[PDB]
Amino acid sequence: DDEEETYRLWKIRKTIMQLCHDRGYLVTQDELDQTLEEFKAQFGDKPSEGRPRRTDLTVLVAHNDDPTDQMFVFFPEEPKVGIKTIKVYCQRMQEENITRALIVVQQGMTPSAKQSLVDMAPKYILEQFLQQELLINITEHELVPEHVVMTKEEVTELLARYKLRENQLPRIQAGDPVARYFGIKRGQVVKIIRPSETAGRYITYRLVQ
Amino acid sequence: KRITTPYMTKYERARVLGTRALQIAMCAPVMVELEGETDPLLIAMKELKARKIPIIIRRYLPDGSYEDWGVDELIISD
Amino acid sequence: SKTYQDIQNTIKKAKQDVIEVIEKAHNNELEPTPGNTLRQTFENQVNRILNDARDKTGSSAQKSLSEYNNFKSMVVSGAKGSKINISQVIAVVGQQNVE
Amino acid sequence: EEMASDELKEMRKNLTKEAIREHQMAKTGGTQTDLFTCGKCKKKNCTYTQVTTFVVCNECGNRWKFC
Amino acid sequence: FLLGQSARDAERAKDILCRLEHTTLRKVTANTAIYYDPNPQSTVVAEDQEWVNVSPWLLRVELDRKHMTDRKLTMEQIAEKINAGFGDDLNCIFNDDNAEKLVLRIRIMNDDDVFLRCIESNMLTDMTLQGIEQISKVYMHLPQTDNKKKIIITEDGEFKALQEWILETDGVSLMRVLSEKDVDPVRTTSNDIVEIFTVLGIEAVRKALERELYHVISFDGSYVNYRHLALLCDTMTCRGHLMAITRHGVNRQDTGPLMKCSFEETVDVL
Amino acid sequence: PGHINCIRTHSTHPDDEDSGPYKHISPGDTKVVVENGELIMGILCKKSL
Amino acid sequence: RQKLLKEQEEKRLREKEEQKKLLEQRAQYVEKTKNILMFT
Amino acid sequence: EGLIDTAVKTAETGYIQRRLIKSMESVMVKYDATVRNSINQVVQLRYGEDGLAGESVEFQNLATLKPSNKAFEKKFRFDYTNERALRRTLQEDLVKDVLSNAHIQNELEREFERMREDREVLRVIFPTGDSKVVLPCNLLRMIWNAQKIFHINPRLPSDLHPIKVVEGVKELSKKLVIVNGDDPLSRQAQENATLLFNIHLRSTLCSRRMAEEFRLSGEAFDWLLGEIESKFNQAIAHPGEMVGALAA
Repeated sequence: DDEEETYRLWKIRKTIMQLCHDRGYLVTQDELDQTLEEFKAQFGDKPSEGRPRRTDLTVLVAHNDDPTDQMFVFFPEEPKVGIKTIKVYCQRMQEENITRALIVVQQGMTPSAKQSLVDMAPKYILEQFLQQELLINITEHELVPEHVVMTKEEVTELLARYKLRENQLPRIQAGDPVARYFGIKRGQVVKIIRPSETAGRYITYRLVQ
Repeated sequence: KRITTPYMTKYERARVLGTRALQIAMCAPVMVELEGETDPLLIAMKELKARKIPIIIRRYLPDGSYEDWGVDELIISD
Repeated sequence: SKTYQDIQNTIKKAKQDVIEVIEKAHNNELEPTPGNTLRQTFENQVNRILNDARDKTGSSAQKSLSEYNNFKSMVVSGAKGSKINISQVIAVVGQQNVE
Repeated sequence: EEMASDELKEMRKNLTKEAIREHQMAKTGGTQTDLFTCGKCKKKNCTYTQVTTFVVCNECGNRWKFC
Repeated sequence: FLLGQSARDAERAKDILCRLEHTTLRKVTANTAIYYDPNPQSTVVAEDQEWVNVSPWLLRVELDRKHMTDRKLTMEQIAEKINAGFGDDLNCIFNDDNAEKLVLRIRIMNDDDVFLRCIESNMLTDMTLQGIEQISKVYMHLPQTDNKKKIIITEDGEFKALQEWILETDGVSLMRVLSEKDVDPVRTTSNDIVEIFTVLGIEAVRKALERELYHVISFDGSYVNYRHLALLCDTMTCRGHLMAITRHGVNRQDTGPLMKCSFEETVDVL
Repeated sequence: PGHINCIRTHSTHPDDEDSGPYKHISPGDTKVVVENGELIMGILCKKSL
Repeated sequence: RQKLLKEQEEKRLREKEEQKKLLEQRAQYVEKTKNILMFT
Repeated sequence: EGLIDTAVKTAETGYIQRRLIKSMESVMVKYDATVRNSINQVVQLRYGEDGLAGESVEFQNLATLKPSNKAFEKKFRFDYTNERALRRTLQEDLVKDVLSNAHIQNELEREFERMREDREVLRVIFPTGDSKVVLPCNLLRMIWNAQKIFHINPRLPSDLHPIKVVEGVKELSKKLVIVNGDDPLSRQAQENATLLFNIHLRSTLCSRRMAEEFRLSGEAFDWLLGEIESKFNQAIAHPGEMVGALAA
């Protein structure tokens, strides 16, 4: 389809912008909540073998306090993405000092690709997001509370206050969609804020492990 | 630098009353004048009202530390 | 001895209504209610008619009691009983549903 | 659909309307009255059901019971 | 929960229901008859549709009108889907939307007798003309209580509960439902515990489980203090994954061998 | 005992009574009102006891 | 009244702060569109 | 049919209860005022997200939740311009003080601003306008008892300056502590936990309502504060209580 494909691409782009803004990367207020009319007027609104083709709508964004840290958002055209594509992406990525990235795959990656992704983890962090998972922003859902990624200093302060070992905190696996949305990795605590009906506000903590 | 609650929980009050009554039953000196009663448990209750129990409670914290709280120092609930 | 007349009239009216519904269903006039088939909507209408008749009979029975009555005193006190018990004892038991 | 004849268009519209109606769900029955004030919306419209009398709000939708 | 103007009027909500409801050929087909018509222009049956458009067999899959209008389909998309799903191996000659009979003609171009039977069976059982899987049928009921009515703070201050159309499906997809337009992606829950853990997250699962417990415990008019519900929900969502209260979730925790044997599986854990 | 203060409603309390007049003086002896641990109005039932 | 005036000018300062962020983001976009171009 | 249902229920609910009890058997409230289990794994920083026992909690209502904007202004603002109303409510030796002094006016404006902030918080936490909430101390009952003991006689001008109410409420908001510690995280947690109760206390105890519907005197208000603090202290969850078994 043509119009539906354009709508899906626009929604994916909006979700990616919102995710980048949530993590901490500086983004325009304009592109953060841009409508679809300017999207059509910008690319061309002919995704079916036309101008708005994938790998051309990619965006590179730098962090607020660290302008030297960026992250790409690729859009491979192959429905069943392989290892050659991620290999060439990483090879072209090696020229710059950038380390993080984000892959938007049409369908589920082949299991052979995940091994290569996790292999280059210590040198080039990269994750994947199926397009079907980017058509909605879960952080705005009513059930999902407001998450805050904490820094190591305040995590240590928290652990020292209650005199409680970080192993004793609740657990949350990295496979959690919120965990991948915020990009949190192993050994990192995330603040949770839920509306408490009996105490107004209740803040808890969960360590990723 | 004690951080536990300054109030005596019902569990601690029950256990202190029971232990003190058991001690009086085993011919231990009282710390309060008797008005003509004999049951050790009422003696312990009068004692707790008078705040004269020679027992200090050691509240263990989850980390491992502990705090020594004296019956005559913290406020009694009942 | 008047509440009995009202209850009998209400029961006869309910019987006439359910017979009319059955006749309409037989001659293919009762259209299927949204979300349900023909049998389902027929059964729902019959159950609603019977429940309305039972509630009317119970209300008529309750409004015809006296302050000296013991069932009413014990129900309003809430010690043991309920209005539906008085309705079943005097006015009419109701439908014996299963499953 | 637009190129269809007038009779065919009318039949299609009637079928679509019938399907839209049938897709609906029957509203919950009850005796609607304004004698009970709903605490969740402050309105008076509501419906009651005797079984204990359950109270169902009409506009606000406050659910409660009276014994 | 509908998001767009469809929340108010049912006309723009019926199409939303139809697109969220699984429709296959079996739901729209009325009769299916195979014929060994030798010459495509011969047309053993009397139908004035083939020679205008122009293998010794064809399938005359005539569709129903009432169901097709109820789901609001067109023969163009049906032909496109039936041609793309099976590749460029067949040639479906659809019919105009003016004739009374909604006949079709499926032919194959390039053991072969049963191929038509097999293909007609596997397309009739499941083709997904318009909708998603899992979801069998969808209802349309207005909210009568405050638990489902829309709430918006009015400029005057009063809440003024609004009555808006809401759907009630019979399956579990959530994931493919929230992506659909004219669907509020903020209030559309799923009523399932395991599903939300693969969509929203563990905290959302805790909240949904709390809400479901409160709904099922307060249905009979009883009341249970919220502290107990919260304590249960946290204990079942403490290790990140949904630990089951059964022997397969509590004995997996590193509590101790002496505690596991008490509940169940004594000799195994020992 | 003591000086208890509480307000409760009786089982046979007509709803159309608070809105209209006779709110604080009920013909049907409803609207339980207790002040200084003394029963003043209303008829005691399960709603209050 | 003077306190209201100073609050209003503080809001004006906050608005100028928005202006400087918008100009900085555009001034980095003019450079980043080059990378977006050479990527394809 | 009824008998069969009863029998199968008597067979199933026992197993359900057994599984429920055996999954939360070691959960308890340690002396660190936190809920953990046998493995010392923290489950809740505070019991029930507030740290209060379930025995001393009663249903209440939130007056400042679901007003209209106009009515909320004429019920919690304490208009200090209409001197006639002040003479009717307060005594002559207070109307001049509340008029001439502007510090009192600024303090009352700040109180109303805080009340509006609390109302916005309540609206964003409790959607669908549910006034029925559960809190430890039933402030209406305490106010009624104070009126009936001290013989307030709500017809005569009471002697209770609004500043007295404001300072008393502030001191009481300081006295009721759940998360002990001056640490900024400790203060933040204390504010978060004892949030709804403080909002309700401010909503019930105002400058306008205390001088129009309650008419409490200084001694009555002091007794009210003492009773509230004592009852809240007693309502605290006792450490060492097996909350897992209670919940099961």
